[PDB]
Amino acid sequence: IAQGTRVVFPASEREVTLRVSNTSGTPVLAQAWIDDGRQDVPPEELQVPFSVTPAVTRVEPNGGAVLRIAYLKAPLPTDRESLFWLNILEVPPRFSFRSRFKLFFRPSQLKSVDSAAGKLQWKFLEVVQVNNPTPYYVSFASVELIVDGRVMSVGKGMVAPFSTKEFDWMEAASVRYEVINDYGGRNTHDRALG
Repeated sequence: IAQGTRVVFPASEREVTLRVSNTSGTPVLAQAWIDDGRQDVPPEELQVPFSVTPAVTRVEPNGGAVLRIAYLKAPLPTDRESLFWLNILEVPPRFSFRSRFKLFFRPSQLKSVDSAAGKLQWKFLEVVQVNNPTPYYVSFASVELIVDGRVMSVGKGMVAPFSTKEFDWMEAASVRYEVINDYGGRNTHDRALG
């Protein structure tokens, strides 16, 4: 269901499409909606500047539907990505299953996402910290401390533009981390700890 692991929404566009596949042998209804990180309130009341058409869709057995995401020109930061969430709920019966994808609104002048993961700087607090001095979210599939080949896994996550993230778990450590690109692929980086 969806391929698709994230949506990049470039400021120059009025809309972007997305495929959702029904891999099973029965029709399912797919409901789609966007929120701004709050999942605990009726979506309409958040007035996020995105709509998803159609909001509810039948998806054929071994088939796929196309969802359409449209931006309503609204004041969002101009110097950094904004983060929204696409939800897809399968009401497939009938119980039902719910998916949640990152949506990155990306201002036009931001052309260097591919360089971002490599400008992160790292340091110990005990407990380690990454500083993201860039305009882009950086999503980690894995972060690891390494000492003479010994791997100590500290978790995955995401660091927001112009922010710091802390990872918790000595010594001559290096950090190795993998990040998810715009297309769901992964790239890796090693760095020393400050």
